[PDB]
Amino acid sequence: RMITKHTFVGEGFTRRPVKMERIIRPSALRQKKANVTHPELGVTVFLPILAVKKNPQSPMYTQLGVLTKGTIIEVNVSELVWGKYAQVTNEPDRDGCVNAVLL
Amino acid sequence: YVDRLLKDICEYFGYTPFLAEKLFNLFSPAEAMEFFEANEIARPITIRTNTLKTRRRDLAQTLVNRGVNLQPIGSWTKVGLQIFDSQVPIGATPEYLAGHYILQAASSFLPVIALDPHENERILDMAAAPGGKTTYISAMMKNTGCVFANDANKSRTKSLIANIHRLGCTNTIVCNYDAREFPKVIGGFDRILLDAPCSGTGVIGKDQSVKVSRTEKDFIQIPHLQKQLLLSAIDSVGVIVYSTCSVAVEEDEAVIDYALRKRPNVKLVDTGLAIGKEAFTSYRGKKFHPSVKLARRYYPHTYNVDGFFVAKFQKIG
Amino acid sequence: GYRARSSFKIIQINEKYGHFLEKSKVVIDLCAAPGSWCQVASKLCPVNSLIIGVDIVPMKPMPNVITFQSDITTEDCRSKLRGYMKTWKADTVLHDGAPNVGLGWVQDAFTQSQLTLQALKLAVENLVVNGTFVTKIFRSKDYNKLIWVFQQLFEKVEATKPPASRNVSAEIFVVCKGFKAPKRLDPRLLDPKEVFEELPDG
Amino acid sequence: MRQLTEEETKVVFEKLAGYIGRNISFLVDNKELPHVFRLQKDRVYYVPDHVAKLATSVARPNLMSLGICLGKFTKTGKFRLHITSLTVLAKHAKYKIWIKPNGEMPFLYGNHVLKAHVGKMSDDIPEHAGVIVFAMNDVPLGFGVSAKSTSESRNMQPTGIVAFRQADIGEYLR
Amino acid sequence: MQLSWKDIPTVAPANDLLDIVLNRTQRKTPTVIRPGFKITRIRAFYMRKVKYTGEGFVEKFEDILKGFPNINDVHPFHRDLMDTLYEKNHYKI
RNA sequence: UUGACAUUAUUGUCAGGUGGGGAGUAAAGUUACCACAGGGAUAACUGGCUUGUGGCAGUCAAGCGUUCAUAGCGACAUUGCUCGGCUCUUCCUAUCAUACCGAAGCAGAAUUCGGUAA
Repeated sequence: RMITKHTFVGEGFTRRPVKMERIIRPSALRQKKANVTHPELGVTVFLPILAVKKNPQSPMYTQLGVLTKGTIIEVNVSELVWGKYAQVTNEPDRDGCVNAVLL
Repeated sequence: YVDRLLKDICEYFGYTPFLAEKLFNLFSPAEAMEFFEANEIARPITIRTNTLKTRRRDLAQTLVNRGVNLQPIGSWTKVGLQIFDSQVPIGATPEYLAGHYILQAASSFLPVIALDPHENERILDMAAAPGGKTTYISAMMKNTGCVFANDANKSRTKSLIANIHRLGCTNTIVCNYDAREFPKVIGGFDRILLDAPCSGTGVIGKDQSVKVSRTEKDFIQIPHLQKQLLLSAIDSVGVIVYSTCSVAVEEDEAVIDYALRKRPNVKLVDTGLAIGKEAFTSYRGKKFHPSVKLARRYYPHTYNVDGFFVAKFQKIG
Repeated sequence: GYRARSSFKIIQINEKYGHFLEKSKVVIDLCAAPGSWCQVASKLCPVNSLIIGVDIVPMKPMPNVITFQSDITTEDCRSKLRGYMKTWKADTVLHDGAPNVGLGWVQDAFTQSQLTLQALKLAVENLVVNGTFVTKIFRSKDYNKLIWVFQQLFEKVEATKPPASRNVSAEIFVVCKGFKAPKRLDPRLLDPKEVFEELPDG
Repeated sequence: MRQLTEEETKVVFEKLAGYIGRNISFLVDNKELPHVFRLQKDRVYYVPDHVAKLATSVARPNLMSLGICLGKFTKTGKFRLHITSLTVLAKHAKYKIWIKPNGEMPFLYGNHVLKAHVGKMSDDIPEHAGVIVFAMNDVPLGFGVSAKSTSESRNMQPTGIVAFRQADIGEYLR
Repeated sequence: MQLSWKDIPTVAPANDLLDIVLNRTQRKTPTVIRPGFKITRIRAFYMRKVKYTGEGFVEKFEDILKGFPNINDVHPFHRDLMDTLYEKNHYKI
């Protein structure tokens, strides 16, 4: 069975699925840079995702990297007081990008 | 004028004032054009051809037939192959998985080049995180006697148990320890190897956490830790090797120079084998050092390596 | 996992013609709009081959392959091979010449037959002694004229149209192994005005 | 760390006698480096004799791995053979299978061995006997239980299995 | 091109430009689909609309870019004449 | 199994490490990591569907909040980066052309947008 939800896959993709025998994730549904806004200073910094941490609804989805509404993700601060984690707010299956708010 | 360049490092690179000041004093503007201008190269792609499974002359053919540009480094060993241009995956080639070669840096070679492992003897260890260097221990050995492997991290042992069995070393007692209480565990009479438990941590092209997040408190306790690890290394034996990946003095040639006085059983022999520049005497209001000439040095711009220091010791009684 | 279906009909031509691309160091690639000739010139020629592509379309560069992307018939692009390939002379010279087909077929074959002579004059200028010249050419009224000028400017001229072609298309891949490299070249010969001079009536 | 019982060695030697034949006598009798094997936390480790003799000082929590790991004892009481055994196994192989240079990476991702590779295999192979997969250079790739005999696998349609994949060296990417 | 440029397609003031391109995708494409159709026809419907609006804006933008004279490639008199009458940096911005 | 000491390789002591191997006071928890066989529970009904302007966070902010802006919701804007194809009949307009108009630096020609229009 294939997933029709937007996911993030880490850079060790080439032979990663030990426990994901036939869990097809197409390359079109892979969004790498979340459109993250900063709460304390109303500026939006379009930064790459590093790690998918805690997706509610499913603990399968945490191990697949699914980016449904409420997922806490890790944000790369290479471009740069800052908080390393952000919680997503949109449903990227419906709209274009992934929209997250820092914690 | 100095403060102009200190404004042209902490703003140009986005760098810490604490490190920019402590790595410019008694260093030339020419040397400032060597070290600081070399943190964009980011580790030239060398390789460590495992001598156990295959000789190098039988591995030059293997990658070239798949279209890999290869050329040996200067004088040291034919083992080190510089990769220039390859399209075949740089970790997923069947020969990686076989254990014919491990992907290393050029700085990963030399602390074990300086050490000379012989037949039937035991080698002890304290902090070898990936296990790339313990490969060079148990290949010159040709799988005889004992080889200890150690690091103080339960998460990082997975790289060791991956690389040892990957490259086929057979003689590895890979075990997690606290490195300080090590002579009380066993204390094997034959030689030991120590490398880089460091706060100075040279070449920022690898880790840019050094660029921003290094204060004085790291330089207080981590040089103290690696200082005590020497005091356990000299209580194991027998040719001690202690090295680090840092150009700052508070890591090498202040830590080794402590343990030189602290035991009369310590002799510093000619460390490296091929090339590597001469060591200093005065370290900004520091002691007399005519004995510390042989502990070699390497720069990121004089040669295409990553700046580090080696110190090889001998014990008598 | 190549770029186009034009990739599978030179790797097929090498096996039939003694793996000539295996031994070859430098290659001048013509008319390659996809990289279906430089990819297979990378997997056949030895490492650091230094192969040069010329095509009318401007498109991307490929790793390990230098490719200039401009005109074929001008003197300035001839000064871009003069810009590079003066010190080294090409071992082989490839030709995937193909027009934008769909106009009468009479002209769709004659602008091809015209294009191969201009590719020849870029080849006769920049080829090593006893090399080769592989060419896509349409079977037409003026094919027998091209095979003759090939016959008197090369050693052995052999036509193919290998398997893994369309089978319906009127393609020929003709190879011309062995190159004369004369000091006296006939100027009236190589020009297309005298080449397609039609045979008199019976 | 502990020494094996009488039955616990027999369970290991039978599984090793599935791939290596009766040439398991090469593995224990050497006299120079006799190569005894021990286990830590229910997982056997193959080493030189003295290198395990001096490592009896390491604590059980402090220990991680020891030389060459063969495989672990299952909770039910069987013996698995992990990929790390191959460096010891392929040097003393009995039934050996090669593959295509083209059909190498399918095997290296976890798929089985298809019939689409025809040449010179081993002979006298039983249907359900352990085979060892080689890839020019005779590079060992992994284990395998054979699908059919040598006779049956020659007159077959190229998309049928000849050797069921058990463990491959692609596990070194995890 | 040469001496003068009267022949330029007009420039919509970015609010009306939206009202041209978006209305054309509403009028020229099919607009009615049930939820009860096959998923393949639903996909192909909305794909056709995203792409058609894509070509819409691109067509209008290409008309502007090709229409206006390439200031530094025309002629030294005209390169400087347009630089005097209009802020050349802003004309290129 | 390592060090120290003595015998001055061999042997002793002490000290350091392991030690359900023996003496004394086995197997079990877990599982949405879950892979195969079995038992349950339904899936897949225009409840006028469908079309052109995204989403997330903030800035305003008509009012309503049980009084009411400091129990909270809040439209248009705005600011953040980014299975295909051959042939015919009839119908629809969401019209490409033909007909007539309106706006447009629309000198003329040519054109762009828009309206009526099948």
